[PDB]
Order: sequence, then structure tokens, then C-alpha cells
Amino acid sequence: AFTVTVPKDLYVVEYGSNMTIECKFPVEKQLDLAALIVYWEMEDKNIIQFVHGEEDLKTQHSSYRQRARLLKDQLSLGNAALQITDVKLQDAGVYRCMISYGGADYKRITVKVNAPYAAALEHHHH
Amino acid sequence: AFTVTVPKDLYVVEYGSNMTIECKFPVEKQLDLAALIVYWEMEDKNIIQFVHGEEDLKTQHSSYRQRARLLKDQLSLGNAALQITDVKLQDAGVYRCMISYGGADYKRITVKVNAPYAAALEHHHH
Ligand SMILES: O=c1[nH]cnc2scc(-c3ccccc3)c12
Repeated sequence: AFTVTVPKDLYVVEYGSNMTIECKFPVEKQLDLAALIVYWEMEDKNIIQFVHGEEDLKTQHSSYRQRARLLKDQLSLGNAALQITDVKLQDAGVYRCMISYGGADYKRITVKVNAPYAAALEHHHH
Repeated sequence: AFTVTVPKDLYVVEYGSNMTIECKFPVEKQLDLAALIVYWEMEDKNIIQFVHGEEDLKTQHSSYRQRARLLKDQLSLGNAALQITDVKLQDAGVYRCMISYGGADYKRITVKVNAPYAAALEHHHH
């Protein structure tokens, strides 16, 4: 049946760098954007929600506006790639990619953030 | 928009009893079992996958084999009813019903399990 896959179920990224998290789903010939739903989430916070060709910004969590982007070029290749810029320790956790495209599936991804002591200390105080 | 709703987001159950957890979804005009996808989950363990007309269970977790079923005749009324028989302390946690029906939404449901000392002891010690 319709199956979402990830080339990587674990990412280890460096504090302050950018990460792109990949999420593949089958596309026959070309994408029908009006049939597509892409839901990126991270432990119960909505990061991105792409419904039938355009994103719903009313539900996006404030922490991810201005840092999260759905690479819509990769959408047509069947790759719902999430890009987070300026990765912080609070971005460590479990991510879920959910696609509805004539069928529905989801996959989990775990992000670990390596950080130097100064950055961990500031996060530690908050 | 396609909204999934729950009449209750919290269930309290007695150890060893049966629980039936409910998710409602909008059925516009006649139910098209072909376009319906239902996932029941609990702390990222898969309980049920209902993919276009039938139950997929080769992805169903151990902890719910022989105990979980989707109440299929409720589907016509827009009701994704998950029934767990022989409820155990480890059934406590946060559940998720995820529904794809020409729109996609999920809701969370917390379950608490009351239990007598002995049941709690065996589960605590394991
Ligand atoms: O459940 C959701 N909620 C919000 N968006 C989306 S896109 C795809 C899904 C989905 C639904 C059921 C099973 C597998 C995936 C989904």
C-alpha cells in the first residue's frame, strides 16, 4: 500500500547549522499538488502543513516560522524535504512526516543536536 | 476543513476490562472504503492499520495482537471506534487516531488505567 520512507531515520546535526530532513513517497508520473497533503511535526508542534497546494500558516508553531521550509521543488520528485535553519538544542526530538496522496502513511525521524558547552549552558538555564 | 473530533480526549479504565475509544470523521455522502485510511497508535506503537477496506496487521505491535480491533460497522457513521479487550496497565498512555478520507487529521486521546494493588505490583516488578 501507499508507503512513506526515509533514507535516514536518525540525523545528528551541529548547533547553529542547517539540516534538511527527507521524506519520500511514490509519485506515478507528475505530482498532483491538489491531491497532496504534507504534514511535518515535531513532538506535537505543527512545523509545516501543506494541504492541496498551499501551506496553512494559522497552525504553524511560532518557533518554526522563519526557520522551517518545505522544499517544494523536491515535492515533484516525491521528496517532502523539511529544511530547518539555525538548529537549536530544542530542535532535538522525534519528528513525524505524514503524507496523504491517494493513500496515507507516515514515518518518524529522530534528530540529535550536538552543541558546545556555551550553547548547552544557555539552553540549560531556560 | 477535514476535522477529526473526539467526544472524549481522556478515558479512565479498570484493569482487565474492555475499552472502546472513539474518533469521529466527516462522511460527506456514502462511505468510500476505498479512500479510507485509519491508523490507531499509542506512544508510536502501531495498534491498527485500516488501509482501503481491510485491516493491515503485519505492522501491528505485539502488545495489541489478539486484543485490538476496529469496529468496522461504525465506519459508515463516521466513527473510527478502537476496541481494546483485556485492558492492562501498559495500555495507559497517549493514543492517536489518524484518518485519511479526502483530507487528513489526527487527534490525541489520553488513557489512564486504574488497577488493584496486585496487578500494579506484577506490572511494577515485571
Ligand atoms: O493524520 C494526519 N494528520 C494531518 N496531516 C496528515 S497527512 C497524512 C496523514 C495521515 C493520516 C492517517 C494515516 C497516515 C497519515 C495526516
